[PDB]
Amino acid sequence: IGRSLLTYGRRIPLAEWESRIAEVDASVVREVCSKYFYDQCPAVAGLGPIEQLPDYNRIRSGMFWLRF
Amino acid sequence: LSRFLGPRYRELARNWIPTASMWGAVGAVGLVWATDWRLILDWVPYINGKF
Amino acid sequence: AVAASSKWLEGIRKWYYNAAGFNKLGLMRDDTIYEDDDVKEAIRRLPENLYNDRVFRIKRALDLTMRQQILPKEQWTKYEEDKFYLEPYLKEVIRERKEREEWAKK
Amino acid sequence: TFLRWASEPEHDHRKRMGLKMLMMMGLLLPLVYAMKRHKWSVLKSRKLAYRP
Amino acid sequence: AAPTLTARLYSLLFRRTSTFALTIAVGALFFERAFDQGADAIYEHINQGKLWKHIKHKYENK
Repeated sequence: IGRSLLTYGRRIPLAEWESRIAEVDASVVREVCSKYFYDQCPAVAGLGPIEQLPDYNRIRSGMFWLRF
Repeated sequence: LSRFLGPRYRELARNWIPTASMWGAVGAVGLVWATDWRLILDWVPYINGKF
Repeated sequence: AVAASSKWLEGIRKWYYNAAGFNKLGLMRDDTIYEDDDVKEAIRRLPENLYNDRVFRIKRALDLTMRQQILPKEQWTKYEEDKFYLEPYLKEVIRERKEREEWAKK
Repeated sequence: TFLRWASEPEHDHRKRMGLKMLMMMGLLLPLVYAMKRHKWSVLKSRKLAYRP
Repeated sequence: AAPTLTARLYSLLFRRTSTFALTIAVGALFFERAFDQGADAIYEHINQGKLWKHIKHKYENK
């Protein structure tokens, strides 16, 4: 109750969350996944023993297929 | 056969008929340039590569 | 042979150390030795606070040359504080080969 | 002027492909350079600190 | 911060990987169209009144 009121107001009952889960579909997931993931630059952190970690070129070039 | 029967392989087929169609289109058009195929080189008068 | 004129000779010893440029890239002398099989065993006898220093010096002083600068002039390894930290671990591997050899011979 | 032409008639058909080679090349080659720079530009920006 | 041509171009036809490969095809059609003339005109203007096409007008169609 403390955060749900310090970040919006309006504690949002369980029924209101539930009605937002009856309207997700395969196309919606497709669109948002395409928007936020496809051909973007990530951030990477690693702590030893890390010598087989592939480079930034070969990690960046895994962020888009070439067939599609 | 029965290992491949289902809706998911037909769905992958209808999903990748873009892949097959573009693959075949590019291959067919490239087969015109490669062998100096004049017979389709004329279907478009825009490539006047024959001197 | 000579002693009084050897003070002249010491001078040329300062000249050559300035001609070869391993001080300019941040190295010490013993970092630039060719590692045949007598020097592949006197490196595996180092203490692990001197082994790691030699790794960091070489990895920094090898990426300068794919970038093609050098390092600031105050940073050059000075002549007299250079360290021969590997002469003693090497004038023992050689001294024990020679021995297996007089054995087999005679 | 007649005799040299008889000794080598490919003069006139040579200096024209020797000209449609420079113009075409002289603009594709400045491209390859740029794609190069991209790739090698991952590695000229790293800092390398030591902490025992 | 007004966008440049690059942002709208990438929104239009570059982030598809099914569009990108094509327009490479396109330049050669355009290049083929615009390059024979661009080289032939300059070569012919460099040296005029000196090749048979500039002399054939004496003997052509009587």
